[PDB]
Amino acid sequence: YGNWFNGLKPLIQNSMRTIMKANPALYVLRERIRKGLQIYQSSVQEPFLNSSNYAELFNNDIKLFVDDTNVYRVTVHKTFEGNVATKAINGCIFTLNPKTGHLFLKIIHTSVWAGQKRLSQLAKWKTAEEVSALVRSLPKEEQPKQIIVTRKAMLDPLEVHMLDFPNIAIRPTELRLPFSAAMSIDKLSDVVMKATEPQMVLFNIYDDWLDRISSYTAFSRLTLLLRALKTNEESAKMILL
Amino acid sequence: SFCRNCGEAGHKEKDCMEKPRKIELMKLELYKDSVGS
Amino acid sequence: TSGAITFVNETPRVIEPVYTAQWSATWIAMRREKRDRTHFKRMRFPPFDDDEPPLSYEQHIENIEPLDPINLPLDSQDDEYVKDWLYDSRPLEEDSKKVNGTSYKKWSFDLPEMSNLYRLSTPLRDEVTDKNYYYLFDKKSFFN
Amino acid sequence: NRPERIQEAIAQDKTSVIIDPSQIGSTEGKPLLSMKCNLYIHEILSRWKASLEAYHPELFLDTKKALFPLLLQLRRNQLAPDLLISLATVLYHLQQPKEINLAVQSYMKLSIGDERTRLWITSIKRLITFEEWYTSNH
Ligand SMILES: [Zn+2]
Repeated sequence: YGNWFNGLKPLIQNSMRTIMKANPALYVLRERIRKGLQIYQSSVQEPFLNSSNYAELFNNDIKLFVDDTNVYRVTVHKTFEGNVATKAINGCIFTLNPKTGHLFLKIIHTSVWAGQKRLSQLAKWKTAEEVSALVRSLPKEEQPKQIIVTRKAMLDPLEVHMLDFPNIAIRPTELRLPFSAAMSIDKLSDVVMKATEPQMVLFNIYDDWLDRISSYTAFSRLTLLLRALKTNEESAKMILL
Repeated sequence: SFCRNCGEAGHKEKDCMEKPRKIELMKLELYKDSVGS
Repeated sequence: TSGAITFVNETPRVIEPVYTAQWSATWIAMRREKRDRTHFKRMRFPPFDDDEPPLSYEQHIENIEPLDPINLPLDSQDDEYVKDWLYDSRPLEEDSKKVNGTSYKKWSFDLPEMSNLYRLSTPLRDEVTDKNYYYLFDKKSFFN
Repeated sequence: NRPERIQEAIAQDKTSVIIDPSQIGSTEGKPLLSMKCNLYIHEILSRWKASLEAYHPELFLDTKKALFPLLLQLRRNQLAPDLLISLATVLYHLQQPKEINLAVQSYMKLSIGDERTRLWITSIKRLITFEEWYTSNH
């Protein structure tokens, strides 16, 4: 209630709608009220991804991977007083369709953090906000039936942001897939490094291999390369190049 | 019945508030289909 | 003289037909104000914060001129016998023939004054002159 | 009189879709960009009609319905500048063979940075995917 000028009232409407839907402190309140009241909501829990069932990734249900590991990043230096300290650097969200090789790479710029406290929480919530906006940009036939998150800490923030989409399961995995090593890919590293503002850059990470090999084979190749890059980056690059 | 103190109807003397006193739809549709959204 | 306690050492004596007329004027004024005032802003309670001491009267309060009280506007003609004095703290307390003296214990009015006070008292005065009204609704029937 | 006006309108519509970078960058290009984008989207939808049973036929009808208000808003030059310029650069990328990847990246600029707006925007994404499917098949 109060004195509106032109354009303010629609903005505050949209602002309050999203804030009430998905603010993290109001989520803590709701979860505590649920725990104190001992109320639980029924659902059909989708199974985990593992090495016994991951062949299912390449059937006709559209799927997307999500990795948050590179959303918050830092570099380290030693201060004048003898202490050691961090400084934030540009980051990203890795979102990959494993059948087609389409990578959606949302760049998370250093201006997003605004010097705030408790940034490692804010990163997980920002990740869910960008993933759910990305899903909303796609038409119904191209929206996935399942989304797989590499780190379980994403499951609550993403489920909250995805309540708009009742048909879409969010899945955990037993495989510690190496997708954090995407920032060891030279071109992606450069693209994230040079950015002066938030933007999303789109690629195919399978580089037309699908003309001569299957999606299963292409995923195996991608995971093998990224595993080596995570294992020993210098040696892996020095094999590839 | 009216309030004799002020002349207004309804309320009594004791209940008075005054003090006591002594069609471009068709153009764009015809490229494709029938009218009607 | 130690400052331990202060008693108010006086009795609020009032003249009953005057007190009834004063409160009736107050009643009419408050009714009119509730009607006319578009938004009546009520006070908040407690009026002062728990951690703030009570105000020094001489520093903060004594120098401020008070605001207007609730006084109903009386007619210069049709209230002439009471307009000069109705809102005093002790009405007629200096008028040696209307009141016994400044001890304020006995009063004696004329017919024009008593008529004016009766006329002002219309909200808060009784108007049941008929003694048969209280048939089986009186003290002794309640006792029975 | 209205059918005759329709006749001269379709007579103008057949004469081309190729967009120019300088006209994207120009305020005076508002009518030209609007009309050219309208015609190019009509050409995409026509080639979907030519290939209807091969590629998601149940969705083409709803796509035509959803793209109705965009095409009307273009036809009356009523798009806001940011929407028109972002759509024009999306369609500019879409006209080249190799630049399909950048068209969908520019669609992200369009769509991310009401209900009717959301419908026609996601329908533009549908057009992009039809273009990708066809060009990969041809
Ligand atoms: Zn009245």
